[PDB]
Amino acid sequence: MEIVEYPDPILRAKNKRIDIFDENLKNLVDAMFDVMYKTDGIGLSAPQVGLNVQLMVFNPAGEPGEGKEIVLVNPKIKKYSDKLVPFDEGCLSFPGIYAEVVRPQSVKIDARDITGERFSISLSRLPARIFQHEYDHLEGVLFFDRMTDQVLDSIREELEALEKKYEEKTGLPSPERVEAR
Ligand SMILES: CC(C)(C)OC(=O)N[C@@H](Cc1ccccc1)CN(O)C=O
Ligand SMILES: [Zn+2]
Ligand SMILES: [Zn+2]
Ligand SMILES: [Zn+2]
Ligand SMILES: [Zn+2]
Ligand SMILES: [Zn+2]
Ligand SMILES: [Zn+2]
Ligand SMILES: [Zn+2]
Ligand SMILES: [Zn+2]
Repeated sequence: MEIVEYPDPILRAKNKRIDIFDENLKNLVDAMFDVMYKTDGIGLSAPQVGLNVQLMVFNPAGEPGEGKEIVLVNPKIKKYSDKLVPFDEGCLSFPGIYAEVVRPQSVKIDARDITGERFSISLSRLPARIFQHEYDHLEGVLFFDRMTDQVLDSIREELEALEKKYEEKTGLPSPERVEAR
C-alpha cells in the first residue's frame, strides 16, 4: 500500500459512491485501518491509499485497543457548528507540512456502516477536526484550500517542491500548481 502525495490527481478526482457491501469491502476496510495504525492516525480516507471511493475508517482514540473502529461509507456532514477554532493541521499527503487551519469545532454526520445500514454520529474536539480533514479528502478538497492567503504563502515553496517531485517521478506536468491561487 501507499499514501498518495500531493499533487497526485487521485487526491482531486471524483470519489464514487459505494453500492456493494461485501467481503471485498471488509478486506479494504481492514487494510485501511492498518495503514491508519501504522501512521498513528485517527482517520483515513480511501483516496489517500489510491482508491477513489466514498470510504473513511475512523477511531476517535487513534490508538490500538482504544476507542472504537468506525466505518463511514458514503458519509455526509449534515451540520457544522458556527463556532470556529484554529489548529496546526497536517496531512500525510503533504509530508512534514503543518500550518494553521480554521474549521468548525463540531459536526454531525450521516453515513452507512460496513453492512450498508444508516447511522449518525456527532463529533467535537480532535475527532471532529480529523473527520473534517478526511471528509474534505472524500470531496477532493485538500487542507491548503482551507488556509488563509497569508498561511498558504508560508508553505508555497514546500508545495512547489512536491509538484517538482511528482514531475520528476512521472514525467508528467503537475496537474495542479499552487501558483494558480
Ligand atoms: C468557507 C465557506 C465556503 C464559507 O464554507 C465552507 O466551506 N464551510 C465548510 C465548513 C468550514 C470549514 C472551514 C472554515 C469554515 C467552515 C463546509 N463545506 O465544505 C461546505 O461546502
Ligand atoms: Zn505498498
Ligand atoms: Zn488487519
Ligand atoms: Zn487492524
Ligand atoms: Zn498516537
Ligand atoms: Zn488522511
Ligand atoms: Zn490529509
Ligand atoms: Zn464545501
Ligand atoms: Zn512558484
